[PDB]
Amino acid sequence: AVSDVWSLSKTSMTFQPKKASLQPLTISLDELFSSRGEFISVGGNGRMSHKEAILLGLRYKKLYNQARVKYSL
Amino acid sequence: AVSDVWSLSKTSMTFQPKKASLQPLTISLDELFSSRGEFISVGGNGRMSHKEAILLGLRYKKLYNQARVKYSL
Amino acid sequence: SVTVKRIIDNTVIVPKLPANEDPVEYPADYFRKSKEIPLYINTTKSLSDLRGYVYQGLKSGNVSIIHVNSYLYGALKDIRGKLDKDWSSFGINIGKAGDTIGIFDLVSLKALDGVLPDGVSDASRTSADDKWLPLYLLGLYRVGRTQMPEYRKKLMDGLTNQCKMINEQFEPLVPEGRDIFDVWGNDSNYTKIVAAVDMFFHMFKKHECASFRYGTIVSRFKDCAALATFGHLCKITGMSTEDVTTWILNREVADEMVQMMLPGQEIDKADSYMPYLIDFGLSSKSPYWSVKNPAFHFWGQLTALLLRSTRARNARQPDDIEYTSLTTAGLLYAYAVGSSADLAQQFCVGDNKYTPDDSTGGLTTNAPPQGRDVVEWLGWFEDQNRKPTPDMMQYAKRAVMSLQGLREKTIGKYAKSEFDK
Repeated sequence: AVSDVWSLSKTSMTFQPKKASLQPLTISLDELFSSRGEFISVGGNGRMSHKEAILLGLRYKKLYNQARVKYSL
Repeated sequence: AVSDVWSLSKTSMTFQPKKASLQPLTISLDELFSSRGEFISVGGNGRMSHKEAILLGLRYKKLYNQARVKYSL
Repeated sequence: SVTVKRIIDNTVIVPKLPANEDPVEYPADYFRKSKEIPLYINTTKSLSDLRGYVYQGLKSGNVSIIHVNSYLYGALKDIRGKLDKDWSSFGINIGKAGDTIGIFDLVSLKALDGVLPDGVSDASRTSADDKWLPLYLLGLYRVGRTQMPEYRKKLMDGLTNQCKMINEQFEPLVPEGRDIFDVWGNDSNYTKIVAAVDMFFHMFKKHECASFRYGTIVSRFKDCAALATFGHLCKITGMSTEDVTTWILNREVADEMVQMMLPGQEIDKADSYMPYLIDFGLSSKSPYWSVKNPAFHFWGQLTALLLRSTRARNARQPDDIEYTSLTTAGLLYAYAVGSSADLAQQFCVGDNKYTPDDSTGGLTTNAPPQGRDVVEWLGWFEDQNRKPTPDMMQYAKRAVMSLQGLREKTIGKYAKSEFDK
């Protein structure tokens, strides 16, 4: 898919929980973004890394800082 | 993409922050323009530099002077 | 100067307005032509004989002015306080450590009238002085400045503090009850008495005669409401004196703050003459009056109002100031304070939150600045064609729309008329 980083939409990252008895957060690029207009307005392009686009990807439900202290992010 | 400046709509710029602890502002051309109706209305011409098209392109998000003193823009 | 000409026939016009001098008078200037505070109290013509003069003069109206001064003098001049630390103000030192000092240490002079035409005296008077009777006279300066329905609210407790000693006694009447106290504020010696008393017990608070400050405390900073406005604005915003001043966006307010903060006035000094600069006759024109700081009064008070002030509602709306510009500046400052709360963890048990790197991202920057930095907000305002946004308008509308029972020519009446329509 276009752009270069959009081809990573199907594959997901798994984030380790910071708390002992808690289920790891498994997130992908397709879950965090709509189609194309949402991606090409926030700062997401194609030159970015997979992590850089995931860390920017926390915007759709507004959940960066909440997942920052709950997980090993 | 038309015109001559719409070719650089995928690559992004990085601006160095002025404050000691701050994330650098990453900006691309298509992040500040819809298609062509927004680009022609503001003042976007075919003949433009990549910096001048970004700087003068800061209107869609309404942040030219705010990014001028927070970053080395 | 600027030259103005008429276009139609190329003639010169010189726009002229009537001179308006009338400059403010600082407390430090008094001590460059004088080294003492003159208190013209007539020599105490029989101590116990004065207690009958005013006892009836206050009972049935029309009391002697000079007789009140001497009665308070011949009773309070025996109160002595042990000077713990050294004392100095504006040049003249009134003592040092270990020394004993009295209330009337300001320099006492003797009047030349003696006794004003026989005021109705009274025979039946026991030891009521020093107990409750002199305390009642000092507290009549407080009631002599309030004409609103609050004079029967402060004189309420005035006939409760005098009952603490021996008896419950009431002197002034109902109709012409207030028509005899407003005279006292014009007598400069009386204002010098109540101020010196209040200043004395401000040093010696642990003394049992401190209770006298019930009717003398309203003097402290009487003519300094501009400094009160500054203090109030700092408390309501939660920001420091320096940070608040960097939010001044109008030239006239800037002028007034520079005027207010002139160095060497003992503004922040502990135990000084400054708070009582009119009562001690150190000034006839207070640099700390609201009336001399109308722009700062309006701007400071409107901002406070928009930040949910209980006091600013009924504050006077000044005349002859640029309302429209001060409103925009006030709206922007309040909107900035209101949008960005303090909000940070203060205590923790095991874990705590931080975010000193994570500011935005992100490009979701279609939003106002993060903190309360005036520079970021001026840049953001510049992005809005220097025009208040629907959001700010709404914010201010919410702030005023509930207000009720607003009086003519107040900041409350102004704000509502402006934002709620």
